[PDB]
Amino acid sequence: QWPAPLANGGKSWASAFKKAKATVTEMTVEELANITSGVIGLCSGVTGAVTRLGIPEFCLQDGPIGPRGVHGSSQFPAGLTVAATWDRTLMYARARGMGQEFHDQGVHLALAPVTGGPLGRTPLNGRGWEGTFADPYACGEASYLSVKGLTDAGVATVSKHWIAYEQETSRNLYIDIDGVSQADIQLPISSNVDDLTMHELYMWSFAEAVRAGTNHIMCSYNRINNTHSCSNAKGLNQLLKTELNFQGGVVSDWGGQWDSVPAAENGLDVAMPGKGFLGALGDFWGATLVELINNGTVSEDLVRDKAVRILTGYYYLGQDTNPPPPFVYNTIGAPTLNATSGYRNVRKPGTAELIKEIGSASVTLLKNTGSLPLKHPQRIAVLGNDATYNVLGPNACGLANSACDIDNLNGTLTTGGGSGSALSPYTITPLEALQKRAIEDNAEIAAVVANSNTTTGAEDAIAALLPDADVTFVFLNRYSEEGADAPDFSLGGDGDNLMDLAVTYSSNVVVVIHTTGVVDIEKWADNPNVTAILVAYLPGQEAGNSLVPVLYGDVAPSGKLPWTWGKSIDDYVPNGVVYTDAYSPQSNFTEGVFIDYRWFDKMGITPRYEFGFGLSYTTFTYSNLIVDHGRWAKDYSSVMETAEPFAEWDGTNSLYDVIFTVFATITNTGNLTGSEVAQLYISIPGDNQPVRQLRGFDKIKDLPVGDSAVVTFPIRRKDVSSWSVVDQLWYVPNGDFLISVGGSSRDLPLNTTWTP
Amino acid sequence: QWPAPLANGGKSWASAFKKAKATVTEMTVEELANITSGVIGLCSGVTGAVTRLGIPEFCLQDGPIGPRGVHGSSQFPAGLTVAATWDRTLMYARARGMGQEFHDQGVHLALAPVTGGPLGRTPLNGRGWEGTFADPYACGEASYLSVKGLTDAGVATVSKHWIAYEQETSRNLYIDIDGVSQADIQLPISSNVDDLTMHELYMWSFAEAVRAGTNHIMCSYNRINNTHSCSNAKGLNQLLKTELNFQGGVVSDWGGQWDSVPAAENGLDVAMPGKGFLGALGDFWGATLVELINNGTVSEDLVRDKAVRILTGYYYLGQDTNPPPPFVYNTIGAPTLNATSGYRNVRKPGTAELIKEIGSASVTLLKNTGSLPLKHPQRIAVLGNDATYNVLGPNACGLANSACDIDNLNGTLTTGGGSGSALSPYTITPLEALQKRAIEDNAEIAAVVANSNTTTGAEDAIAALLPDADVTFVFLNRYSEEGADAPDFSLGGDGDNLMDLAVTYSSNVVVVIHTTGVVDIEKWADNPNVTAILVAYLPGQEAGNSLVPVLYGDVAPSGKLPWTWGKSIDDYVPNGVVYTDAYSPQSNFTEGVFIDYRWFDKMGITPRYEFGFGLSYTTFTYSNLIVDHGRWAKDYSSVMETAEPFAEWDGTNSLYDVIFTVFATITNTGNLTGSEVAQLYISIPGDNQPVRQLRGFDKIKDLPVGDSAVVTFPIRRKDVSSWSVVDQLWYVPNGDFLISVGGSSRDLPLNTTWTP
Ligand SMILES: CC(=O)O[C@@]12CO[C@@H]1C[C@H](O)[C@@]1(C)C(=O)[C@H](O)C3=C(C)[C@@H](OC(=O)[C@H](O)[C@@H](NC(=O)c4ccccc4)c4ccccc4)C[C@@](O)([C@@H](OC(=O)c4ccccc4)[C@H]21)C3(C)C
Ligand SMILES: CC(=O)O[C@@]12CO[C@@H]1C[C@H](O)[C@@]1(C)C(=O)[C@H](O)C3=C(C)[C@@H](OC(=O)[C@H](O)[C@@H](NC(=O)c4ccccc4)c4ccccc4)C[C@@](O)([C@@H](OC(=O)c4ccccc4)[C@H]21)C3(C)C
Ligand SMILES: *[C@@H]1O[C@H](CO)[C@@H](O[C@@H]2O[C@H](CO)[C@@H](O)[C@H](O)[C@H]2NC(C)=O)[C@H](O)[C@H]1NC(C)=O
Ligand SMILES: *[C@@H]1O[C@H](CO)[C@@H](O[C@@H]2O[C@H](CO)[C@@H](O)[C@H](O)[C@H]2NC(C)=O)[C@H](O)[C@H]1NC(C)=O
Ligand SMILES: *[C@@H]1O[C@H](CO)[C@@H](O[C@@H]2O[C@H](CO)[C@@H](O)[C@H](O)[C@H]2NC(C)=O)[C@H](O)[C@H]1NC(C)=O
Ligand SMILES: *[C@@H]1O[C@H](CO)[C@@H](O[C@@H]2O[C@H](CO)[C@@H](O)[C@H](O)[C@H]2NC(C)=O)[C@H](O)[C@H]1NC(C)=O
Ligand SMILES: *[C@@H]1O[C@H](CO)[C@@H](O[C@@H]2O[C@H](CO)[C@@H](O)[C@H](O)[C@H]2NC(C)=O)[C@H](O)[C@H]1NC(C)=O
Ligand SMILES: *[C@@H]1O[C@H](CO)[C@@H](O[C@@H]2O[C@H](CO)[C@@H](O)[C@H](O)[C@H]2NC(C)=O)[C@H](O)[C@H]1NC(C)=O
Ligand SMILES: CC(=O)N[C@H]1[C@H](O[C@@H]2[C@H](O)[C@@H](O)O[C@H](CO)[C@H]2O)O[C@H](CO)[C@@H](O)[C@@H]1O
Ligand SMILES: CC(=O)N[C@H]1[C@H](O[C@@H]2[C@H](O)[C@@H](O)O[C@H](CO)[C@H]2O)O[C@H](CO)[C@@H](O)[C@@H]1O
Ligand SMILES: CC(=O)N[C@@H]1[C@@H](O)[C@H](O)[C@@H](CO)O[C@H]1O
Ligand SMILES: CC(=O)N[C@@H]1[C@@H](O)[C@H](O)[C@@H](CO)O[C@H]1O
Ligand SMILES: *[C@@H]1O[C@H](CO)[C@@H](O)[C@H](O)[C@H]1NC(C)=O
Ligand SMILES: *[C@@H]1O[C@H](CO)[C@@H](O)[C@H](O)[C@H]1NC(C)=O
Ligand SMILES: *[C@@H]1O[C@H](CO)[C@@H](O)[C@H](O)[C@H]1NC(C)=O
Ligand SMILES: *[C@@H]1O[C@H](CO)[C@@H](O)[C@H](O)[C@H]1NC(C)=O
Ligand SMILES: OC[C@H]1O[C@@H](O)[C@H](O)[C@H]1O
Ligand SMILES: OC[C@H]1O[C@@H](O)[C@H](O)[C@H]1O
Repeated sequence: QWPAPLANGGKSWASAFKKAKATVTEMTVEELANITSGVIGLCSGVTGAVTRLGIPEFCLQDGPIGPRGVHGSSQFPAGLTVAATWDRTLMYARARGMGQEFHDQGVHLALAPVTGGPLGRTPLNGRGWEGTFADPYACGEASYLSVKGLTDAGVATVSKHWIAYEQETSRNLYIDIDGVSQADIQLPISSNVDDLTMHELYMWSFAEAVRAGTNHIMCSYNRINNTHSCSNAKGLNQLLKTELNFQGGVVSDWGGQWDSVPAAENGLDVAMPGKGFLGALGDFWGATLVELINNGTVSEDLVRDKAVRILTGYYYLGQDTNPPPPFVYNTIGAPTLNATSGYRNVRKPGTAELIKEIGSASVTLLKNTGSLPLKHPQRIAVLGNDATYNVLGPNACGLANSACDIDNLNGTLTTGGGSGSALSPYTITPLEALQKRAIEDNAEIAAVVANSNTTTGAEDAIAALLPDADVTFVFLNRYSEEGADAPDFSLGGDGDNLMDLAVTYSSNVVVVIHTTGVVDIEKWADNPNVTAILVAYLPGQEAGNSLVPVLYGDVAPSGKLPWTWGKSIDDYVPNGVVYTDAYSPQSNFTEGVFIDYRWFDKMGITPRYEFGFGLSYTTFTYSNLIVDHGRWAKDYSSVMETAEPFAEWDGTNSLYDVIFTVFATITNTGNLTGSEVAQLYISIPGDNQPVRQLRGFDKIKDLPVGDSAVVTFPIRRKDVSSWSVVDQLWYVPNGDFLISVGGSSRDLPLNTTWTP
Repeated sequence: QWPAPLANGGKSWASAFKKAKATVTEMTVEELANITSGVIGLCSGVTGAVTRLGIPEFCLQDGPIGPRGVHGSSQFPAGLTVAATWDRTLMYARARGMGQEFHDQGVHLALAPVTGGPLGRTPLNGRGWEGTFADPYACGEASYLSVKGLTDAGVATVSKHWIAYEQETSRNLYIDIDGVSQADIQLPISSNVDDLTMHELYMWSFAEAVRAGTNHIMCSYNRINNTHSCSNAKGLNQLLKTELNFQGGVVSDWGGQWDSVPAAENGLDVAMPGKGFLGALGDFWGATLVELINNGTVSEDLVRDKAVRILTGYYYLGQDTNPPPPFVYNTIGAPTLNATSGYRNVRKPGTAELIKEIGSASVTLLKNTGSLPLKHPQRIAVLGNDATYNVLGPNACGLANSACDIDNLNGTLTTGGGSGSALSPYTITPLEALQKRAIEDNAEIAAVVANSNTTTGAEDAIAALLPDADVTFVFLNRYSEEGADAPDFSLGGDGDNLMDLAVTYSSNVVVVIHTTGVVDIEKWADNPNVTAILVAYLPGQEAGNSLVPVLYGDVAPSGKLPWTWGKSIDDYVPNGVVYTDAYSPQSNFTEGVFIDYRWFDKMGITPRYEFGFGLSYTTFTYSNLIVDHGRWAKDYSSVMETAEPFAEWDGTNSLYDVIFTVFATITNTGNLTGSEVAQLYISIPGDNQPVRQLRGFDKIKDLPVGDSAVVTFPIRRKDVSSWSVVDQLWYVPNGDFLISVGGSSRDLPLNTTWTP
């Protein structure tokens, strides 16, 4: 039903396309199959060279916190962490700093960012932390800035994972290793997604990634409507390549490809990893593709378009004129690849400070009963291994932060597990930073950082230490990892046990959570002995020194939640992860657009902490909502353009034109300076529409006591539109639109109406 | 044979004595027995009050690194550590800083310093680390300065332990607890010590303590010639109170007293702890003493002299006019004493910097093959739990640093175990300090700090980490404790195992030893993969930041060994610790004056590292020895004077007159600034005399490249004398005296002769 549309180079890539087409028109069939399937090298993926035309191998490298598996680089905080800052400037700079290091390590294509897959359908998603917000609009924006950041350095982006990749359980990558094949055990989970939900929820952040100029897109492990994402014609040829007008390459996830011909015809451009990882994850193209073209079952022209889309990026970013230096690190690992590593340091001055600032900007205050900010306590207790180093070393858990023992004391959770992680040159531990500050105050400080259930004496130590303390810091964590979902919301390690002891022996307990996602603090959150609670997410290498200034009052906490914190897992969307032995496992997205806070608001469920909630050390009063109908503007900035049909289209016009801008005022109404993240939600009228939909945020910085600032919200056409499944286009529905503004999805003291 | 001589107040205490005598002449018998036996309180010992005469309870408090069992204080480095600096200025300042804190915590009498018991007869002595050098002269000097330091603050000193207390094994303190009495199992080890050895070896450092004005002296647990030290008339009434003319009090060690009448007549003044510690350690005086006086078996006058000697100190230090504040801490511990603690911070600005400076001045370089000082390594590995915190907290091992489990990862060994330890407000770990410095150099750094034998993965982690490192730091330790000797010289914990792995996977291994004494590094010391070796002893709270500047070259290492480092325990004095079940265990000091280096030199044994050995980062050339016969001076300074008979005595004259001064020159002959510790040894002629005897040291500070300085050695009469057992006096023997000067007991390039 959907033929494969040819690349034309779209907006910004027009000249790169032309050079790309020149080069591809010279290529033989043996060379087309080379560039378009992975070969063996030091990087996660490597396209074969076209050595006669002077085109080298492309290093395709993990991952969304920066080049994975290398020394000489920095461990940036995770997508989850930057989203929690709600600060567009840090979202950009994070990505640009990642890009610099990617480039300087010799990566042509970054396997990043994660731009909407997983988006957020389960809070138990094992790799959910790799993305940003559980919300199409906010994810959309963070995705735009992350892409832009990486491309503005020399690196091509492979935005991932397209699409509806919402559980790790039964993701079932193609693998055939030691005679058992995943095709023989179980098919990948089928995400069954209606057309409205696909357009309004899952496609939104990918459109943004496409607008920002992603050079490529990774197709996911899941099947969509019982068809593999990487050979889904409706997915890749229609929705991505026609409607979103995508001009770059689809890259398979590693084992994302299940067949040769359907993938060649339904939208895949690059077979990865091909000959790498021993060919264990399927090796469907290469010489098999040459043979398919020469015997005439696969169009040679079709395959030229694949090569065209791979080279467009190469030429647009100027990788011919300004090549990256050689990649020097064995990031695959022996015995799978025996090969020696060189060494390069790419840590630039500024980067460490940026990583810190992100941490200081993200850490989210969930509860404060008066214990914070700390003045100058004299006797300080610290509990939890999370407070200090991994007992085996910061990088002991290996190339993907996932090979340490089940019970190992891993230390401060600075990134999650999997392909999304990265090595660290050190960890500034929360204990080191608390101690530095205790020393300044001539105070004492003592940590119990062992396993409190299993190490002799730990329990008695904690009993002996806590009573005399002015403050007890308890550091908790929750490791999760690619390739599995969390079974429940319960804390990692000895966390529950720590918290029972802590509140048994101290009435001034301050809780800090390093985590990949929501966790169960129900037993203690309303204990008055727990005086304060903060989530620091995954702060990367600067964990301790980003946190302590916030604790001590040097800066007010300013982060707010990028997803919903429900009291129980039962309060979320049902069937968030499906567990079957069924050969063809199915996940029917019956919830529709209603994920995260949309689920909560539609069904009248009260979270513990809502989407976009965060405490400061001061308060903010909202006033003087203004809807400026006259403050509208054309769509100029975008690197690339989509072809999303929409009803109001004429010759010169766009779905991303700003049709009005909204203003409001905040006043710092408390007794301290703070920054505030203002949020704007629109209720679009219609049948089965969410109560509220986030369509703007804006972060006021360091607003002094009693001062005021205006907060500004440009609204796009798309931002007020619905998808018509009958007409197959975006339209702006007739009706009354509620527009609300405030500190969170549930603290919105200003509202007005807008009718089109 | 030896009657108890009456106090007269000697030199400096004459006016205190008079006030003391006034007060005691008013006292009833019930009051004399009160002041003179211990009662229940918050301090290690407490004398009863004389409330009618306005005399309060005296807090007697542990210990030789500063007030034990308190919060709000600093953990000073140990006696062993300060001795290794060989710097008289730091020996003084250490003690004065301790004294300040003692005073400010409300201690009247400090159970410190350790001034010659144990001196050094075994290298396995479990509490050997509490003293200073294994050498009478050097110990003597450190003892003088330590006493002086504490008394110049408001605190009375209880110098310990008198005398020949040279093993912990069978020390057998009197205890009777739950119906088993130590009197029923085994008598204390009998130190059997000839008269020459007692005078020339064991009494020397106590004479110095007495000269410096110790207010009191603790009598030891051991027996001497099968008589309890605390009821030994020859010991306390003759040698201490007559010959050394001691004017202050003998205090029993806790369980040091075994009887009522002999102790009252043979020289004991204070029964400790009396009613404290449940009376479990003997309670021989109190009401029993009142009953002994009133029935006329103990002279009332004798007991008045006891009270006189206790009050002299009280009045001399001005504890009436300027009382210490209240002692506020329960340092005994529940259930033995149920009582609540208050809080006081006495940490003065300067103290932390002094503690650091001592560390930086003591750490001793034993081997350096070119790896030190470090330039700017980029990849740094660290091994050993000693590198980081105690996993249970710095103070988890309790009031005497000795209650943690046998296998517990205690972290950096900053002090030893027992009554000599102290709490710590923090520990600046070697890892923290190495990391700070790595960060400055844009480098990476990773530690494996778990148990390398028992924790899953640790071995693989170390294999994966070490090969790529520029440098591997391995941190080793050896805990020892009061009440036991070390069984052998072998490293604590996983140390052996660490070192096998380290040299298996790295050829640039730098070893740092935190320890209470000599340890066995024989298997690795000549491995060329071990590029450098340093012993940091017990640095107290500032371990990491005192060490790292030395490693990185900011200051050249300047410490030298305060004892001998033999290749095997068999190379030391035989029968260093006697192990019997024999009811009356015996230790016959047949070696004589020949302990530590004297044993080694007399028998032609080559240590690995000799007494007074230490490497710098530069070299020193010695020249131009001068013996100035005309540079002599009277004995003015001493706070108190002894009555040691000596042959050359006339009316006005003294054993501590300087009879000549010796000079030499050092030149910094290498390529860096360094400090040098010059040593002077005299060979006194006679029958069975040591090859060499240390009689001077002098530390030149920060001598620039190619510059020179004179090093100066005043020699006392006593310094050239022998004890005549026939005549019972100190005499200067006729004969030829060799005088040698140089960098160590075995690197003495200058020598001359002196004849009297
Ligand atoms: C299954 C898989 O995802 O493999 C890859 C290799 O390319 C894939 C991309 C992936 O991002 C990458 C690089 C990762 O970074 C993952 O975080 C990652 C994994 C998720 C992990 O894969 C798993 O845990 C699989 O569930 C696990 N699967 C199975 O054991 C399995 C075998 C037969 C049938 C069905 C399943 C597996 C373990 C070890 C090797 C291969 C497969 C292997 C892997 O070593 C890593 O795997 C290898 O390095 C590797 C794979 C095959 C052969 C040789 C090496 C992994 C790490 C780094 C730990
Ligand atoms: C035996 C002894 O030295 O006791 C004292 C109490 O005053 C002594 C002075 C000593 O310096 C002091 C304070 C210490 O600081 C020691 O480091 C110290 C010890 C060496 C230790 O003593 C021992 O380990 C003994 O070998 C051990 N001895 C025996 O178990 C024993 C019993 C009967 C016959 C023969 C031997 C012991 C353990 C616990 C209580 C009493 C005795 C007890 C003690 O708790 C500490 O002991 C107590 O606090 C205590 C003693 C008796 C009753 C109640 C409390 C210890 C510490 C702090 C651990
Ligand atoms: C297909 O790709 C391979 C792998 O990139 C090319 O072989 C490499 O070519 C480079 C130069 O581009 C050589 O330095 C390497 O030695 C080659 N590697 C290996 C493993 O052989 C190969 O030339 C490409 N084929 C064609 C037809 O261009
Ligand atoms: C997956 O299945 C859904 C459900 O059938 C598809 O939804 C239909 O899409 C067409 C246009 O493609 C519309 O005219 C129908 O009315 C849609 N139905 C619903 C219920 O939404 C969806 O497009 C399929 N997606 C893929 C990727 O195959
Ligand atoms: C420390 O990290 C390791 C991985 O490096 C964690 O071990 C994995 O935990 C998951 C559960 O999320 C299991 O499904 C895996 O099988 C474990 N991996 C291995 C290799 O055993 C470990 O849970 C972390 N430590 C703590 C205390 O959470
Ligand atoms: C013997 O000493 C005891 C203990 O120090 C004296 O009793 C204490 O006296 C102080 C004042 O000096 C009181 O505040 C305490 O309440 C007393 N403590 C106890 C436990 O009773 C006692 O007075 C002294 N006896 C004589 C005769 O002076
Ligand atoms: C312990 O025993 C030794 C050995 O008998 C005593 O040494 C004698 O001391 C007297 C003077 O007190 C001399 O005249 C003897 O010649 C000494 N003999 C030796 C072999 O040195 C020693 O004084 C005794 N010490 C104590 C503390 O009792
Ligand atoms: C950590 O310190 C503890 C004491 O706080 C050490 O345990 C003692 O070790 C000695 C041997 O020197 C035994 O005789 C004692 O019985 C032990 N004490 C207890 C209470 O069990 C321990 O050895 C130290 N840890 C390491 C690794 O050396
Ligand atoms: C606007 C919209 O979402 N409409 C419905 C849609 O159902 C489609 C649609 O009515 C039309 O194209 O015909 C088919 C075939 O009978 C029908 O399935 O999508 C949802 C289903 O999830 C409907 O409930 C909507 O009302
Ligand atoms: C100077 C000296 O040490 N002399 C000897 C001493 O032995 C004594 C001494 O000879 C004299 O007082 O008489 C008694 C009794 O016969 C004798 O023991 O000490 C040592 C013993 O350790 C002798 O070997 C010395 O020669
Ligand atoms: C336009 C498109 O791509 N898809 C279909 C098309 O079959 C139909 O003719 C159109 C009416 O405009 O409605 C959509 O359901
Ligand atoms: C003086 C002294 O205290 N002790 C004795 C003494 O018995 C003897 O008369 C004297 C000769 O001067 O020799 C010592 O052995
Ligand atoms: C790497 O070397 C190991 C032996 O150490 C061997 O098992 C393996 O075959 C090698 N790997 C490859 C891909 O050849
Ligand atoms: C709070 O802590 C105190 C100890 O400070 C304890 O006695 C009390 O039971 C605790 N309260 C709760 C609700 O846990
Ligand atoms: C201290 O209290 C405990 C009970 O917790 C008791 O066993 C003991 O008798 C008390 N100690 C003293 C010396 O009275
Ligand atoms: C020194 O280390 C290397 C690894 O760098 C190892 O191969 C060699 O066996 C080691 N030598 C000794 C003497 O331990
Ligand atoms: O780059 C991350 C993705 O690419 C590969 O490494 C894996 O297939 C995914 O986890
Ligand atoms: O002060 C130390 C000494 O005093 C008491 O605490 C014990 O008897 C000895 O170890």
